[PDB]
Amino acid sequence: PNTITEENLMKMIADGRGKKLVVKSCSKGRLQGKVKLKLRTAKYLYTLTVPNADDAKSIVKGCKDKVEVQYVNDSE
Amino acid sequence: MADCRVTCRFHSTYRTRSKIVRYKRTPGNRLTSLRVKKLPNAPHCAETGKQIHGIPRVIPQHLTRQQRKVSRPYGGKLCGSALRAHILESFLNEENQ
Amino acid sequence: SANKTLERKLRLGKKIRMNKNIPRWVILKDKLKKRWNYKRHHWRRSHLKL
Amino acid sequence: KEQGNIRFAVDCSAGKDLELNLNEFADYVRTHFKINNRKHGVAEKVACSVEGDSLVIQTTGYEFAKRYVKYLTKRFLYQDYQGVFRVLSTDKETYTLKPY
Amino acid sequence: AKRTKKVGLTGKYGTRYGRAARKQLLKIETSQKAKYTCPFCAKDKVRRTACGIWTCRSCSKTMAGGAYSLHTEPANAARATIRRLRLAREDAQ
RNA sequence: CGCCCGCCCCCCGGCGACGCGCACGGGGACCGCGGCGGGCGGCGCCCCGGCCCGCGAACGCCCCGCAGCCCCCGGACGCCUUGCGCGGAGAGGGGGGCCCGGGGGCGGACCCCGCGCGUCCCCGGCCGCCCCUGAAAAGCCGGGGGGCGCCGGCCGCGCGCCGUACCGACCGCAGCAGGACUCCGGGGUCAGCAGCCUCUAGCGCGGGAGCGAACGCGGCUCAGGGAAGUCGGCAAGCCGGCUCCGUAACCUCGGGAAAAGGAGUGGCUCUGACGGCCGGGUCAGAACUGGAACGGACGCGGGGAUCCCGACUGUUUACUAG
RNA sequence: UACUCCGCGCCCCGGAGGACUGAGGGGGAGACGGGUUCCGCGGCGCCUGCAUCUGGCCGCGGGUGACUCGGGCCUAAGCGGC
Ligand SMILES: [K+]
Ligand SMILES: [Mg+2]
Ligand SMILES: [Mg+2]
Ligand SMILES: [Mg+2]
Ligand SMILES: [Mg+2]
Ligand SMILES: [Mg+2]
Ligand SMILES: [Mg+2]
Ligand SMILES: [Mg+2]
Ligand SMILES: [Mg+2]
Ligand SMILES: [Mg+2]
Ligand SMILES: [Mg+2]
Ligand SMILES: [Mg+2]
Ligand SMILES: [Mg+2]
Ligand SMILES: [Mg+2]
Ligand SMILES: [Mg+2]
Ligand SMILES: [Mg+2]
Ligand SMILES: [Mg+2]
Ligand SMILES: [Mg+2]
Ligand code: NA
Ligand code: NA
Repeated sequence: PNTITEENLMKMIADGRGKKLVVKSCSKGRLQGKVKLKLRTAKYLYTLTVPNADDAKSIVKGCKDKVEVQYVNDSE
Repeated sequence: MADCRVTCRFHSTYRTRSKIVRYKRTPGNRLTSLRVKKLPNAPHCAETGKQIHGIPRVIPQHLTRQQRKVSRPYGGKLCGSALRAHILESFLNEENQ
Repeated sequence: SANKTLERKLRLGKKIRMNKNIPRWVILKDKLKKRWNYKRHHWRRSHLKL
Repeated sequence: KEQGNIRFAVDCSAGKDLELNLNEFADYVRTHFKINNRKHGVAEKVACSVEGDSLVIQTTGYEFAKRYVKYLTKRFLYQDYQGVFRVLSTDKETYTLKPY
Repeated sequence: AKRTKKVGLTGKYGTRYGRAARKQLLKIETSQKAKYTCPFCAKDKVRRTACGIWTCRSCSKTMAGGAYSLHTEPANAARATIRRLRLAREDAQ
């Protein structure tokens, strides 16, 4: 597992290297109402935490239908 | 818990220098054993027995080619001080000889 | 022990499969007088040496 | 910093059918509260008042932990109503009373 | 000599071996624990490593010497004799 | 010295790869104390004084990492350890590089908060010791010379054979008070891993009842005397922890020596001393007070004056001789 | 060092009480040796030096999964071949 930057996220999605994308909404503690993007790659699992929930919609909408997407949004 | 005693992780229980462990707490609130591997020595000088700078203490097979080299004519075989003596000695000898 | 060769393991395997009684239909088919197999062994009493 | 402004309540509404009146409870708390193992100086910073549904303890500039409120409630119930009830957290300030 | 009158370093033996052995050991051990001047750099940093092996803690040069002491008198006599016999030959070739 | 990764041959090297020790320092785990949150017990009187729970791996990337070793400027009675040790073959100072079985942050994974003595394991730099110097090879890598030439990135596939239950259930003719290698090791009292009580875990083992003779086996007490007993002080008894006082003849000058021999020691309430920009225990002194009592169980030298033999530590007739 | 009451029986199981081993363990696991003693169901003809409804006993069925743990490779003291 390793951390990834925003610019080389949708790039990886551009080269068709991601196998799946998961969106999870964190709303407790130091993870204050932020979301984590976890992309499954052949070698590693890459995760990015956009600083605000709004940024998640844009990027995910920027790769919609390019990689299969999940949602979690645990509220417990 | 009131008991923290563990059991051996190896094939046998004889404690040799290649059978050392340390203890750590796991996410399931359990105490586990992890091997302590031997640390190899880094390459040492030929003329002197001192250690050569710039190379880590890992087996060479797990290093990239750049990580096991030094950028000098005899790099990795002798130190900078030992190289000067050979250069000075060869020049001064071949000038008189 | 728990660290054996396959050769020893195969000879002990045959000993276990052979520790059986005489079947009931065999006793009456052959009209047997002695109905016990005296080649059986018990682990607590025997020395297999295998 | 002991800024106080702390709130604590005990939802006794669940024992409404039985005969536990909140005024005697409030007097017990007032009479047997302790600060620094000393019973003086308590009216200065500790106030407990009967409300509609629970006794409410409001403090100014003073601090203490919910455990103490649980301890006092159990001592009162030991005076009368022993064997029945229980004192269970329900939020970050309040408690409750439910039968065994 | 604030702690003992005469035993010195042989005080580690208690009363266990006799006077002659202890005197001889006093001499030999005092000699073998000492620091010697290095013939290559004139510093007192030579110490014994094994029976006849002496090492300098400054320059790191190893020498073959005597047991218990760096130099022996027979060796000095022999070196002087060799040096003398070497010059006489080189004058007449 | 860094950063982005060429192979084959001859030669030169390295890693694998190594003793013991009293101390000193660092990391981890364990342990304890305080705070906050959740749960429980008992309650004649007290009780914010009791108990339980509060978790974070391998691996990837970035920072930090003492001591050690090295580079630049320049040109010295200084630097520094518990101990040492180092310097014109270049110290101190200022500025840098390398290694460090480790730590922090972010990921793995929507992490209650602080503090401290000790214990065990591992590592580090030193110092000490030897008529004792504390394995080898497969395998892997580097350098020099020569000859050759994509060598890395992404994506896919693959990884054969054998062991694997359980046990002191093993050997002693037995389900025999014998013998049988190793690993993990909490709390209190304490110098202590000793003795005594205990949390966790495990568990009531060739059967029971009555009675309370002799005698036996294992224990306890005993007036006055104190070895008169006996081949023979055999057996039992005396002493014993810690602190202070005081210690002879003789001697291979190292010892003898805990010589011999005296005095104190509980509880409670106080006083002083020793660090750091709260912590910690230890040492010393005083008043009061208990049947003239305090190492209150436990644990734990009886001593002295001489003669013979062997210098001493060591070894020996497994099953009658140490 | 040691059992008792009730279900139910001094010995099995359950609840309650009272004790013990006492972290060099009557604890938790391996090496060697043993070889199925392991697990479930049933049983008391033998054995369990008293009893037994218990059992390492008797009958019937089951149970041991590896690219990463060990062996297979290396060499030691040695042994063999030439
Ligand atoms: K297994
Ligand atoms: Mg390097
Ligand atoms: Mg197993
Ligand atoms: Mg036999
Ligand atoms: Mg036995
Ligand atoms: Mg007499
Ligand atoms: Mg007589
Ligand atoms: Mg006696
Ligand atoms: Mg003798
Ligand atoms: Mg002796
Ligand atoms: Mg004998
Ligand atoms: Mg004898
Ligand atoms: Mg006990
Ligand atoms: Mg097992
Ligand atoms: Mg069974
Ligand atoms: Mg059977
Ligand atoms: Mg392996
Ligand atoms: Mg294998
Ligand atoms: Na003990
Ligand atoms: Na019980």
